[PDB]
Order: sequence, then structure tokens, then C-alpha cells
Amino acid sequence: SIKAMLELADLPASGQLTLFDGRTGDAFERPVTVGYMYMLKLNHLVDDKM
Amino acid sequence: SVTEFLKPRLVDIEQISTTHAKVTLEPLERGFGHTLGNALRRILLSSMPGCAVTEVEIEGVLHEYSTKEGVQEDILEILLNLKGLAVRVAEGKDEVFITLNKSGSGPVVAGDITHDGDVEIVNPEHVICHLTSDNAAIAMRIKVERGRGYVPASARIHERPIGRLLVDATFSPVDKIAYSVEAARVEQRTDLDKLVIDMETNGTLEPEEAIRRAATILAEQLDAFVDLRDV
Amino acid sequence: SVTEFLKPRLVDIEQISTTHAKVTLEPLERGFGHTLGNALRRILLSSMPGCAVTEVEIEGVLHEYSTKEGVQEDILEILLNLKGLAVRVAEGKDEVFITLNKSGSGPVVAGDITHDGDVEIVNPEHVICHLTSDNAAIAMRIKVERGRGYVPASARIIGRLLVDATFSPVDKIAYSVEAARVEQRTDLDKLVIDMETNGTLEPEEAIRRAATILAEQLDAFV
Amino acid sequence: EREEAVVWDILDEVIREHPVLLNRAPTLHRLGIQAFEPVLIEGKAIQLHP
Amino acid sequence: KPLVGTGIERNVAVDSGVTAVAKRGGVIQSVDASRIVVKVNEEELIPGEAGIDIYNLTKYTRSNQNTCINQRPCVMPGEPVARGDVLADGPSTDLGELA
Amino acid sequence: PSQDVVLGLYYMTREKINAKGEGMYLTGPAEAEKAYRTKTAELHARVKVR
Amino acid sequence: VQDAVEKIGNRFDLVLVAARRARQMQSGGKDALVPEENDKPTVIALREIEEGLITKDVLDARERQEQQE
Repeated sequence: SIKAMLELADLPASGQLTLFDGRTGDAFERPVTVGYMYMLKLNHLVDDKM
Repeated sequence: SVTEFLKPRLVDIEQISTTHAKVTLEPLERGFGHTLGNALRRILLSSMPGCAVTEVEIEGVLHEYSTKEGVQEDILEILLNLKGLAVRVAEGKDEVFITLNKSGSGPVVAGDITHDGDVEIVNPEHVICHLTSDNAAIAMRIKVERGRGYVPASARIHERPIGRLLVDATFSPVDKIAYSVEAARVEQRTDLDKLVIDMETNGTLEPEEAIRRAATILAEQLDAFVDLRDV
Repeated sequence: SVTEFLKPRLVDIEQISTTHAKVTLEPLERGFGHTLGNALRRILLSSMPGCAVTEVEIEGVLHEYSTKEGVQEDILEILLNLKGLAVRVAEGKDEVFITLNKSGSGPVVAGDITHDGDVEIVNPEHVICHLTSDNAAIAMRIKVERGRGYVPASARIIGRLLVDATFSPVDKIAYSVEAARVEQRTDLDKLVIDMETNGTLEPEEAIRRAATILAEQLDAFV
Repeated sequence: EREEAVVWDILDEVIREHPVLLNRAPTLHRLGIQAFEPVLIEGKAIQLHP
Repeated sequence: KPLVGTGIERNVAVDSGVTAVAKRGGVIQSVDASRIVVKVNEEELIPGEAGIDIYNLTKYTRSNQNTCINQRPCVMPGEPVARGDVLADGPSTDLGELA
Repeated sequence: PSQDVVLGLYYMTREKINAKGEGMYLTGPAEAEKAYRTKTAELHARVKVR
Repeated sequence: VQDAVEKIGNRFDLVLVAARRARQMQSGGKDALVPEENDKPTVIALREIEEGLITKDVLDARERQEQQE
């Protein structure tokens, strides 16, 4: 189902894209897994811990 | 010959939309396309001047974490929406004040802002807030400043009257840059390349102008190496 | 101002030797160190004009894998030794033929190459090969052209033996970006370039030439 | 308290060669406390060598 | 919202009580960032009742862990709502889904 | 070293069959770096180095 | 600190002698025998020990000479 959804969205079925280094402009030698993750900001802040 | 290279020229400009464009540089020697593309992408994404909202003043509002009658959005949401305003200020002015008064139910958008003729709103359909009552009214005084980079409200060096609301300003008009190096058919040579730069912006800055500013910055930084001496 | 930018104020050039140098430039704006270093590296490694050995004729040797009697080194090792030959050619001359003839037992070096006076050898102590037998002689005809960058033999594919062409005088370039500060702005960049050339050019002159090429490429837009 | 610039220069010259001891609990062995030369960084978190 | 979810977020958002849920159906008479006024439907009226449901929203109230508790309207004036529909989203809620 | 340092040193020192620049002769590590930066030879190309 | 501990022999004795030299240069009016190069007294004392100018016997001899005068 994930591969079918990727095919529908005109994206690689492996989920890996070709990324280029911003500093040099050179493509990375191997495909890199790129996607979207749900990330959280925990209540452990360096403001309250210094 | 070998010593002498061929200098690229701006041969094509394409405006797919107000916020999207393509610029073509041709001809380029072997390997210079990637060098120029990466340098121009890094300069364009970092050091392009622009104009952004810095201060807002709303009648009857003392702080951002508040509410106004007849408005669906809080003042924080209104300021966040104002952060996405695309404003072009005529050259020679680094500071301008615009004014927005609106009464009656409906979406208060960027096209209702009254300017002095030296300010152009690139996105008149940008929704700023919503008025949910016929008696509701909004009156705001917005400050637009020219700058470069990202200047948060805290970073501004410190009287400021109660009611003036600081807004974090992202002055850079450039959002996305891509570059492709393709084959170019010039005379009988095959080694010559062509650089196509795809720019997605807010519409404030012209593509050709941005290219020239990036080239000027790169040349000015290179001048140190062109005249290498111990200083 | 929006158009004003920080320019280097401390540029230090330290010379390890006549061919090795280290240039430190500070301060630079955020991200400019990588841009300048990468652009300079690509120009100095793949776009610098220069002169290098391209082809060789060896009497009695037909293929690169053929064997010659009396030489300690194999043919490929001789070709590699020929590659590391710092050669200067007078302006206006693109292709030049030189010759090397020597008989005896001992090290055949770059100082035994006879040229026309339009070719200067920077390293006459460079060893080309070794002759083992007193009855063994070597006769070679070397072609020196003018080109840009590093073009290997494979990319350029009768008895003609191809030599990898190191046209660019730059033998090694490395760049590092460290943190530098002025006033309370601690996000500035300091660029350190370690450079080593073959001897044809000084590293600072090579950096100047690369910067000149890069700036001249942008003249149509500034 | 007013955080002048020359205060920052004085702080730079104070810690120029003043070692500082870094510790992480639990201290199972003596390598759990080590001396380092400090480098001032704009931020709120200590940067540790890998 | 979480793009990849499990389908449980709505239950948590509704049952936590941080959101403003419609006690009775009807049409939203008035919306403002601090007050939602709903005109109750004719079929769901107690005899001799006013017919107005008023929801006053919590705005920027300190929590037990010093975090903002804020309710944002997700309705528009004139649109129909039913029983159990989310009228305002509390902290970490997007259109009735846990965010 | 551990983790990313070990992974990088492992990847740089691996050996691949029929890579770009296989069988080339190099004067030294400097020429190997020059060949890698010019995209002449890959990191895993089998060569002969002085 | 490898050179200093090689010249002195023991890390603890090196620390003690360097501390005495640093207190002499800081609290007292003694001047460094090597260029300071904008260094703290402890580092200057360590450099002096590394160069071999300062040892426990040398410090004791200098103290005896000062006591005599």
C-alpha cells in the first residue's frame, strides 16, 4: 500500500531520493531516505536546565 | 584557445508566475556551470535584500496575547499572517508606514491596505484576518522596513510605547532555488553548457536583478583573492 | 546597509616552501567561506590552464604492457614518472616535441632532456627511469601540450603511449572553514587554504589566477 | 550586570588558559571527570568532543 | 495534524475536554475568538427555553506546567453544526484531532 | 572512534570491482585526492600508488 | 606536558614545582625566563620546565641565594 501510494504521488517506490550537498553542490554517492516524520518538542528545555 | 574562456550571458528569462521564474545563462565552459550555479544558489538564498513588516499597531490592543471583538483570529495569528505580506518599497526609502482600516463582516485581505504610492502589494488576495460582525472594525498601522536576512524581535537592540507589537522579520525574498546544467548548441563546439536557474520567490524581487546582485556580491568577495596580499 | 558586506581584514600568507603555502582570510560572512573555497578548488583543479606531458614515443616499445630490456622500471612506471614533470612552454606555443636520449647504467633523470629553449624544466632532478645494463640505451620523444585541468589517458582514448595530463599546476588544494568573530558576532567564517604546486607557479599566484578567472566569468552581470 | 563588550573581552582573556572540569553522573571511574580548555560559544548547551 | 496517524486522535481530543463540543445542534449564530453563540435547532428545544447556546472560550490561561491553554474557534457564522461537533480547538488540537 | 567515524573510515577503505578509474597509476596520496575531487576515480577504485 | 614530566620525572613533583614557580611569578616580582607570548603563569612555568631552565634544585638554590642576601 505504501509503494502504491508513492507511485500515485509520482515518487520513487523505494522512498529514497538523490540529495545534493548544499556546501559543494555534489550529489551524495548513495540514495538517501527522505520523507516526513511527526516530531515533538518535549518539555526538557535548555532554558530551564542551565 | 586554452588560456581564454567564454563569458556567459543572460540569454533567456521566463516568468511562469508572479512567484516563479527561470533564468538562462549561456554559454559556459566545462565545469563552470556547477560552480556558478552553486555559488549563485548560496548567495541568493542567504544575502538577498528585501522589505518586511517589523512593527504593528492596532487600536485597542495592548499585547499580542489578546482578543478583539468581532475578529475570529487572535492578535498572534494576525501578526503571523502579516509576516507573509509581500511588499515592494520604492528605492531610496528604508522605512515606510501603511494603514489598514476595515469595517463590516468579511475577509480583511492585503488589498485593503492604503499606501502612499511608493509601496506595492504583490499579493492583494492574502487573507489577513476575518471580521465576523457588521459592527466589527479594525484599524492598524503597519511599519515596513528594508533589510537583509532574518532579524528576530529579540535581536533588535533596545522608549517603546505599550501597544507597539514587534514582528520577526524575514527580509530575504527568495524561497526556493534550483539549478540545472544542460547541453548548449553554440557554433560547432559541444563542450559548452547552459545553466537554468529556477527561482521561487514572493514576487518582490525581479529575477534578473537578483542575479546581478548575486554576481556583484561574488565579485566583490573575489576581489580580495584577485589582489592577494598580507593585510 | 543592505548591499554592504564584510570583507577580509586579516589575510596571512605563510610559506612552508617555494611550492607549499597556507593562506588564511578572516572575517567572512556566514557561508561565504565554503562558496569561495569550493569555487576556487574546482577552478584550480579542473580549469587552470597549464602545460603537461601528453604523449610519448619509446623506441622498441609498441604497447603500454610491452617489455623493454635494460630498464629497471616497467613502461607504466616510466609513464607515471613522465607525468610528474613540471614543464613551462613559451607563450604562443601550444604543442612542443622534446627528446631524451641516454645510454649507460644509472638513473635517467629530467636534466638529460634536450629542448629548444622554449621549454623550461622546473625539476631537473626528477628521475624518469633506471638503466641496469651498460649495453642498454633509452630513446624517447615526449609531446608537451597546453591544456586545462586533469585529463587522464582513458578520457583521451601506431606506438603512441598516452600519459595522464596534469595541466593544472595545482598538485594539492585543501580548504577549511573555522569560526571567526568581530564585536559580538560569533557566526563569521575564517577560510584557510593549504596549497601545493608543481613548481611552475607559486601558490599565491595560482589563487590570484583562479580568482581572476572566476571574476571575469561574471563580468556580464556585475 | 550591564554586559558591556569590554566585559566580554575581559572574560575572553580570563579563560584564555584556565582549565575547567567537566563531570557526568554517575562517576564510575576517574575518567568521569576530565579537564578541558573552554571555548566560549553563543548558546545554552555545553559542546563536548565526541 | 499528524500526516501518519492511527485514527484515535479524535477520541482523545473529544474526551480530554480541552475542546469546545456542541451540546445541541443548530446553526452558529455568532463567532468570535472568545465566544461562540449557537442557535439551537427547533427539534432539540426544551419547551419554554431561550434557544441560545453560549460557549465562552479559554484564552491564554496558565497550565500546571506553565504552558499556554488557549481555545481557537474552528467554525464560521452561519454554518450548521450537530451534537458532538467540535466548535473550538484546545491546545494541541487541530479540527478535532490531537496535534 | 565509534559510530559515524568508523562508518566513514570503513566506507572510504572498501573495495569495489570495476569502478571508475580502475587500474590507474598515481604518484601519491595527493594525486589520489586530486583524482577523487575531479571525478576521475571513485573512492573504491583499485589503483597502484607510489 | 610530556616534555615537562620527562625533564622532571614525576607528574606530582612537576605540578608542585610549577605551582611554586607560578606563585613566584604572580604573587612575587619574579619575571619569566622565557617570552610570555600572552600566557598565564602556570603555562609559562610549564614552558620554563620544558626548556630545562627551572627545576626543584634551581629553585632551592635561588631561594638560598635570596635568603643569604
